[PDB]
Amino acid sequence: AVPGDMVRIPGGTFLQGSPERTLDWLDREGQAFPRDWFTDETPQIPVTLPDYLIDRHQVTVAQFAAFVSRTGYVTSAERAGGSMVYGEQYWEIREGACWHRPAGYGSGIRGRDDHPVVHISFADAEAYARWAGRRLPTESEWERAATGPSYRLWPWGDTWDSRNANTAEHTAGALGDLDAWRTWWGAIHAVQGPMPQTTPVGAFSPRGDSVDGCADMTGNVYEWTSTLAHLYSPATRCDPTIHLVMGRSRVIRGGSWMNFRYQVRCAERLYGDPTGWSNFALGFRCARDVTA
Ligand SMILES: [Ca+2]
Ligand SMILES: [Cl-]
Ligand SMILES: [Cl-]
Ligand SMILES: [Mg+2]
Repeated sequence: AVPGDMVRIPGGTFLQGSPERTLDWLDREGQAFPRDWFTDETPQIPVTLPDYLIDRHQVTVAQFAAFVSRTGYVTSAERAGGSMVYGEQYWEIREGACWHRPAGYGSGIRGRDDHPVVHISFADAEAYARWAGRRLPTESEWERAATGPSYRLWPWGDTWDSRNANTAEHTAGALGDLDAWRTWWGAIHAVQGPMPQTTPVGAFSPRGDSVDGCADMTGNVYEWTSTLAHLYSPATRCDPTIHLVMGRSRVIRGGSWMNFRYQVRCAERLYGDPTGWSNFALGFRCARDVTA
């Protein structure tokens, strides 16, 4: 019935999105991003779902390599010659970056095959799920699995704990101030062959886990959903760059090792170009109906 590597999310009706008092609170917690960077989570909406299955972990390097080994699959990033990595200053195209060269030519997996696979395009993700006899999760399925049957900021509750997940809150906390974290980000990314900052799937289990058992629904890597970017209501108004991708980008969830706490909440929405774009911080996990 239920594959040992998935968990059953019980059917029910939940409130998708984030309430006004949460947005107010993001205003007040000295967050850079203005209010209209979070309004795409609003208004909350009643979403009804059946029981459904979702992977416990993100797809690992090792699992994707089995897919590639058996099928010969070639990823978008390999056909293009490159993929995106965040450099010293901004996002950059890195020649040779792909799932097995996560920092480009001169890098490799180096025994980190229990980490989530990255440089996965939307089509790379859909193809692996087909092969596995599964699919991507919808955004609704993803958020439900993350927040639980009632609303909460992070999968473990409403109180932040940098020890519960792979985010930049841990690393900045360890370096002592936000100055020292910027100075660090400099010194590592200055060529210096950037050490990967992903973590093995399930490394922060069980403390970081969601109520239903999903691991790493916070931080580590961004995750594709199958959902086409859409507003929760026709009157929602966000930053123009967000309307620009409405109706064409696919929703990306969960934040990444690079994010701080406000960009890795259960309800946070990101968006990605589904036509052969990928980056070194973006992977996925699968879902499935209870009955294929
Ligand atoms: Ca967002
Ligand atoms: Cl952030
Ligand atoms: Cl299915
Ligand atoms: Mg994530």
